Amino acid sequence: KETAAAKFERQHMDSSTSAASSSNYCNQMMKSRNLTKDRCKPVNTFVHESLADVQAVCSQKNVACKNGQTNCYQSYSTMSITDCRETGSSKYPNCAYKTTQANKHIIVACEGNPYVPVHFDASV
Repeated sequence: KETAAAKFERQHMDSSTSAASSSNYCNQMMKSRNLTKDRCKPVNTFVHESLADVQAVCSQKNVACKNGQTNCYQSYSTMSITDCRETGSSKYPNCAYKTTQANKHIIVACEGNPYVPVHFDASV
């Protein structure tokens, strides 16, 4: 089965664009990345940075995750991100999202060896 690390990349990485370029970015990306296959995932962030840079966060500022776990890390730098949030008109299988571009620090949880991000916690 797909690894947690691979799932992170699939759900959260978009190194191919520097930012969302239209209001349809989330609609298209949530679909292409298979995030609307079983149900509409309600919230999802895409990170417009190199994978290595995001992987590096695992060696940055240790912080408790939202749920209390202590394997979260906050980026020292802001990153370009796109927040995808389901809209009022979203109705499975026609999931609809509002696209929001921002530059924020990201908080991810890391695991493994190599120690890499496996979950997107928050943007701050």
